[PDB]
Amino acid sequence: PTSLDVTSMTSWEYNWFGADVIYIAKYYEVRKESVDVISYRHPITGEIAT
Amino acid sequence: PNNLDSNVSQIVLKKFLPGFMSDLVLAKTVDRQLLAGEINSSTGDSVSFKRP
Amino acid sequence: SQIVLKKFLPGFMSDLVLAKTVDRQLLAGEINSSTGDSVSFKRPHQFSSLRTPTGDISGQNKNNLISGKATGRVGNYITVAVEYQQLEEAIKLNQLEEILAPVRQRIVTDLETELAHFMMNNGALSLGSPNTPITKWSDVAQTASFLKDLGVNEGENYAVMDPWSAQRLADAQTGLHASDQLVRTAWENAQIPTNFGGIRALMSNGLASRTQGAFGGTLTVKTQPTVTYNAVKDSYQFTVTLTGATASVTGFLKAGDQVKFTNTYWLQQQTKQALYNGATPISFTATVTADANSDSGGDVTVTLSGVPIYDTTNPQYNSVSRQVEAGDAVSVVGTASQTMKPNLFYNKFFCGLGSIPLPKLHSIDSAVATYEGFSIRVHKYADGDANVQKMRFDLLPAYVCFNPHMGGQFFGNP
Repeated sequence: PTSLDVTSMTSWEYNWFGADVIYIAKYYEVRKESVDVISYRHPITGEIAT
Repeated sequence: PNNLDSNVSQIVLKKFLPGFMSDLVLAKTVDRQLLAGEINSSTGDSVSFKRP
Repeated sequence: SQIVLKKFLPGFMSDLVLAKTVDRQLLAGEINSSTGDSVSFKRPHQFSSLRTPTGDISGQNKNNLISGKATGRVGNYITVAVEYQQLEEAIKLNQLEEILAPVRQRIVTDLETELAHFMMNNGALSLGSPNTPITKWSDVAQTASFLKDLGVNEGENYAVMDPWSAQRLADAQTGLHASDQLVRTAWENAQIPTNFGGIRALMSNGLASRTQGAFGGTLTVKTQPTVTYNAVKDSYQFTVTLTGATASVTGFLKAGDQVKFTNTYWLQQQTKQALYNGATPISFTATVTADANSDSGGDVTVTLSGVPIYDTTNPQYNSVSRQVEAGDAVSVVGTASQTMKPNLFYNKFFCGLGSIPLPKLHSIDSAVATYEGFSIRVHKYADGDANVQKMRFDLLPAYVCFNPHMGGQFFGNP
């Protein structure tokens, strides 16, 4: 079933704007993660390539 | 014999043991849109809605 | 009669030497929200040896390990409060700042009187006859000599004397024969130098005064007290009962009197040997802590600071030649009920002094006033609608006594 996020902010115009409306949210995070860098060093057309 | 209990101290850690909890279901299930932002302590103590 | 100057007239104030000279290092920021209302410091350990001529004696009677403590705590509030019509006050007083100047003085003056009483009430060592004032150089040199003889080195010793008494030392200094700098300084400013006879001397007008308290009769000890290190390892205080006193006298012994045990002498705390004062050995003394009454039959029970430990199972902690036992002869210094201002001498690590920061009261306007390192919290409120505004000033002190055997009172001797 559908479970809407809280909407304490309220609207003067309210007929349910139809039967109903559901609010969903996008959540953005930033984290510092350890990753392995691989260096391919083929001499052809430039050597260093990480 | 040795009496060296004055060389130490009674230490109470700054840690809190977990407690008990309850469940919130009814407050989520009951309808809150109609009554939200409608009652004022200054305006009065009762509100009314119309029946079909 | 209407033109009134806005500049206040000068007033009176004493000086501060005790708060500056006492140790303000160990007891600082240690009575926090987690330690409680008191905290204890450790005590040094002492050992005693054995004298035997054999070596394969790996199993014998060894020493013992006993740990002591010295506990310091917080005192009562120093509060001054005024009630007044704020409108009538503000008629001619901008920002209510005329009140501020003679208030920080009362809070600062009172803490110093409290420190003096504690130092006088908890100090143990005594020197000279209380009646005689200080007139010569030996009266000051004796304190330094006694402190050196006890065996204290780490730190620095101090002495405080009344202003009239210093006039006398400067007068004596004007009589020197070869030190022209000293003679000129004493003739001009009547100022004695910093180090006087091996101890740093101080002159102060603000100093506490005490009354002797009526007594009479050849006092003596009734019951043998317990002065073992296990008993007195936490406070250096002990209780004793005395007989042969007056029938029924209220206030028999005031706080601060010195009771001297005749047959028990001090010991050099390291080598454990007696002390010789040139012509006679030095006897042991203790200081009355709380007021003691006298009941019918002449029996007085009292508590004294400073213990003559003569433990027989842990000899390494002895501080007296012999054990106080029943029938011993005791006396008290001074006369019946005279009043005097004692002169003090002490080591750095004798008594402490600390302050407890005070948080701001909710929804009540306040401020913090600093005065030579002492922070006073001022609060203002207007409870009641009768135009009665109230202002209060608060400061919270804390005291600790490290070792009673490194300080006390001294007077002049003829």
